[PDB]
Amino acid sequence: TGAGTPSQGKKNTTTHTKCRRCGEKSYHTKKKVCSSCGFGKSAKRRDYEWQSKAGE
Amino acid sequence: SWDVIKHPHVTEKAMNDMDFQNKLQFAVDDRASKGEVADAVEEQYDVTVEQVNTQNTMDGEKKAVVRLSEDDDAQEVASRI
Amino acid sequence: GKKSKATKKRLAKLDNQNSRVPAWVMLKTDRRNHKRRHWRRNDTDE
Amino acid sequence: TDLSAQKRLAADVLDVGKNRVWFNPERQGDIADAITREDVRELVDEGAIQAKDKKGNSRGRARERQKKRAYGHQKGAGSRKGKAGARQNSKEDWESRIRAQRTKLRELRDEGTLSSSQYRDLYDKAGGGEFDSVADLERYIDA
Amino acid sequence: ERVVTIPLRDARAEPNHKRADKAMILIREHLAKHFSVDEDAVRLDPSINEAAWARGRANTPSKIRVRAARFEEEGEAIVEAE
RNA sequence: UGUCCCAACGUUGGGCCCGGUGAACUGUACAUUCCAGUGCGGAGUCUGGAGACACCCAGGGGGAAGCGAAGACCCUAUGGA
RNA sequence: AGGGAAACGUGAUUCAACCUGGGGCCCAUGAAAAGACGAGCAUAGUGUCCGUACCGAGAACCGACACAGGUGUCCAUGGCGGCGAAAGCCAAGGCCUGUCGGGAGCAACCAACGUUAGGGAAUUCGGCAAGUUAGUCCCGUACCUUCGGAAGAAGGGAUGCC
RNA sequence: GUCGGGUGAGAACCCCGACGGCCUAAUGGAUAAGGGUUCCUCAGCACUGCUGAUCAGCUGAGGGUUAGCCGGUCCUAAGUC
RNA sequence: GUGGAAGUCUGUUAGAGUUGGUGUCCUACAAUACCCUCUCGUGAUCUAUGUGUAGGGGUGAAAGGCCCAUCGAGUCCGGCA
RNA sequence: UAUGCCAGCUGGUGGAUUGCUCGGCUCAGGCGCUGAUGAAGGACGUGCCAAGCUGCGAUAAGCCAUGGGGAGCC
Ligand SMILES: [Cl-]
Ligand SMILES: [Cl-]
Ligand SMILES: [Mg+2]
Ligand SMILES: [Mg+2]
Ligand SMILES: [Mg+2]
Ligand SMILES: [Mg+2]
Ligand SMILES: [Mg+2]
Ligand SMILES: [Mg+2]
Ligand SMILES: [Mg+2]
Ligand SMILES: [Mg+2]
Ligand SMILES: [Mg+2]
Ligand SMILES: [Mg+2]
Ligand SMILES: [Mg+2]
Ligand SMILES: [Mg+2]
Ligand SMILES: [Mg+2]
Ligand code: NA
Ligand code: NA
Ligand code: NA
Ligand code: NA
Ligand code: NA
Ligand code: NA
Ligand code: NA
Ligand code: NA
Ligand code: NA
Ligand code: NA
Ligand code: NA
Ligand SMILES: [Sr+2]
Ligand SMILES: [Sr+2]
Ligand SMILES: [Sr+2]
Ligand SMILES: [Sr+2]
Ligand SMILES: [Sr+2]
Ligand SMILES: [Sr+2]
Ligand SMILES: [Sr+2]
Ligand SMILES: [Sr+2]
Ligand SMILES: [Sr+2]
Ligand SMILES: [Sr+2]
Ligand SMILES: [Sr+2]
Ligand SMILES: [Sr+2]
Ligand SMILES: [Sr+2]
Ligand SMILES: [Sr+2]
Ligand SMILES: [Sr+2]
Ligand SMILES: [Sr+2]
Ligand SMILES: [Sr+2]
Ligand SMILES: [Sr+2]
Ligand SMILES: [Sr+2]
Ligand SMILES: [Sr+2]
Ligand SMILES: [Sr+2]
Ligand SMILES: [Sr+2]
Ligand SMILES: [Sr+2]
Ligand SMILES: [Sr+2]
Ligand SMILES: [Sr+2]
Ligand SMILES: [Sr+2]
Ligand SMILES: [Sr+2]
Ligand SMILES: [Sr+2]
Ligand SMILES: [Sr+2]
Repeated sequence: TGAGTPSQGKKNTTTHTKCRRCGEKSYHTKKKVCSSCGFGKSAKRRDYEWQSKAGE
Repeated sequence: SWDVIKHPHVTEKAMNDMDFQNKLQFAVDDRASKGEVADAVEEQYDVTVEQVNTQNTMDGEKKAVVRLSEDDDAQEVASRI
Repeated sequence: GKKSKATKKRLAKLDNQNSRVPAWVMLKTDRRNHKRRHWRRNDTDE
Repeated sequence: TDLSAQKRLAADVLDVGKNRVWFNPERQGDIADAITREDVRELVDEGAIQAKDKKGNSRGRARERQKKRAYGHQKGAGSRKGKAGARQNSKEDWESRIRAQRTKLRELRDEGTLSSSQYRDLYDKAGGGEFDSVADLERYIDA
Repeated sequence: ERVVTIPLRDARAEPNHKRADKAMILIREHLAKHFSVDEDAVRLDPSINEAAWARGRANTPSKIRVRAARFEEEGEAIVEAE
């Protein structure tokens, strides 16, 4: 069984969903953690300086 | 403060329920319960509500099918608005 | 699947948005729903 | 005219598969105006819409074969496909036989014909596979 | 109006599983020619259809007696079995 | 026992002609070539001859050191893992 | 009551479901909790909230596609057949959308495939490819063996219909 | 698939009948996930559809999902916070 | 004779797999497909859903295999021009 | 003279060029905290007809008062 097309058919699991806090479809319904805003992980909002060029 | 009755839901299927089963249909606030719909309807058109069925529609609203008692005539009620 | 009340509200909103720009808006602006979606060609969120 | 919706209502009102409903070729116009199920029932009573009969496979040729075989024919080596034990379950056969031999021995005993002592001796022999059949058992009892 | 016998031996040129079809064509071409009319004007009565398809799509009769009538302003033909 | 001697005939789908639909690869330029030679020694394009009226259809692929991929081999780099 | 145009059966066999027992196995031991029973009867009232369409696939899902791929469950008792949930044929039911057609006895060439005289592996690295054999019953069965097996060894015969 | 016919400005492929076929653990019936209105009706054919199209999963406009006793909801499992 | 054991045999039962054709395909139906042949099919079996293990770390009946078409060290953005 | 070569003409295709600027970019000065009295952000609503943006919040492109403003406005 190939890793390509044939294995794409088994994908019918729901993981990332609309997030209650930020509105993005990044709330992982299995981990109960938003990969976009950190909801479920931290009270503070997920943020990182590498999300932009260093001197900006 | 949100009100219970939004407006009469008027469609072919609604008219039938009104002519054949003495039922009135309304678009109502989706936070309303069957009981709150019965009470609201009785106090707006002065009638007796026997049963209320509900459905959260694909229009984001709640539809209620209110059956009046045999003393009240759906057709006549609906016709005065 | 099984939709929750909220999911259903969001789906309904998406259905509503998925409509034509009223004809009068054309005249008034003297001459496109850029968000027109198709159930098959597109994929909604959640 | 396009009558496929009417075909679906008809199959439901006549309670049959759509493939079995028949629409009179000369009434496409009237059937075409049929909107409601009542419009369909109406046309049905008029005979404009009818349900074609369903088929059942004839079992005649089968029955004749069933008779030859019940009579012992058409079962020569050339007609067998399954292994012997598959044509007759051996354990099943033994159950049939041994039960028949025990019912026999039990009747002879209540009927006083066998002392519980001769009965015991024959019972243990049957259970030990001494007799091929009932007749074989009787032949043995007759010394 | 007259009775004619159509030879369908040329259906053998078409693949075996579709001879019935080719036959129905040969019939129309034969009548069109012998009755001096356009093929589009030749009308084949279902009786002829059922005759050619009798043994399925692969087994056509080698010939077929056909009764055909000719008439009208534009010129047409109407045919059926016998 | 058609693997072979040694191939034949037949079947179905294509192929071919017609209606409709309708891409891609590839393209420095010129280009009807062939035989020799020459040239960075492996030329349709240079030299000498030979041949060569234009266009189109079908074909199997000799050549364009054919197209596809900045050689996985080899070496080199005060390269990487 | 309902349903059927009508009749609106009666017995039997084999018996999925479901019920209840007996036996055997483990250097393997085959969940838990809420709840229920234990603990009667009448009448009345209450029983809110969320889901409910449709597809479920050679066009509704994932694979950029109306993709020959991938994708769980139950229908496992429809008829003949036969050991069979096998093949083949046929019902109930579904379909002509594994969706471009028209024409040429329709050439070469290619993909699948049928039939080939005599020779019979000479072909090839190699029997690759194809073929040969075949189901069931009876007879019969070597070396070797860890005594289980080898074994369907091999070899021989039979096979329908009435 | 074929012969007739229906509708339409227009019909090989939209519909009716007949004849001829295909599917039998599936090409039938009910569904899980997932999709999200694709479901039904009317009116359409510029777009989408391996050709055409009067058809449609396409376009326009409306409509459609009703529960004490079917799921959720309650319990706890590996395990998570 | 009974009994009915077996990482037991035959078997396109369901289901799992893939020896050969170095067949078809190779701008594909498909960025791993199609057909025939072949292997397993009561168990160290197959399978659905849930759940756990995370990047010099997992997982591995060990092939440097697998960890979302990529693995002798994933992916994303940043260091970074 | 067909197939055809080079250049131009008329008409297309295409959107270069020239002109234009509701947007950018950089500099300078000023100013500078918000939130449990629930912020920032998001969701879903809200219009006669209303999909998008903007506004607003079941009092929903808006309600009240004071001053400005003015014969138009939505
Ligand atoms: Cl027992
Ligand atoms: Cl449910
Ligand atoms: Mg409900
Ligand atoms: Mg709509
Ligand atoms: Mg036994
Ligand atoms: Mg045929
Ligand atoms: Mg290089
Ligand atoms: Mg090397
Ligand atoms: Mg190094
Ligand atoms: Mg298709
Ligand atoms: Mg020969
Ligand atoms: Mg040799
Ligand atoms: Mg071989
Ligand atoms: Mg229509
Ligand atoms: Mg699992
Ligand atoms: Na409303
Ligand atoms: Na979608
Ligand atoms: Na051959
Ligand atoms: Na060549
Ligand atoms: Na059977
Ligand atoms: Na078609
Ligand atoms: Na024994
Ligand atoms: Na294989
Ligand atoms: Na790493
Ligand atoms: Na400031
Ligand atoms: Na708007
Ligand atoms: Sr494997
Ligand atoms: Sr596959
Ligand atoms: Sr899955
Ligand atoms: Sr946490
Ligand atoms: Sr941060
Ligand atoms: Sr609606
Ligand atoms: Sr898709
Ligand atoms: Sr020259
Ligand atoms: Sr060629
Ligand atoms: Sr029994
Ligand atoms: Sr349903
Ligand atoms: Sr289904
Ligand atoms: Sr499939
Ligand atoms: Sr049938
Ligand atoms: Sr089509
Ligand atoms: Sr022959
Ligand atoms: Sr040899
Ligand atoms: Sr040799
Ligand atoms: Sr033999
Ligand atoms: Sr047109
Ligand atoms: Sr439809
Ligand atoms: Sr086994
Ligand atoms: Sr190989
Ligand atoms: Sr082969
Ligand atoms: Sr390949
Ligand atoms: Sr096996
Ligand atoms: Sr078994
Ligand atoms: Sr990978
Ligand atoms: Sr960088």
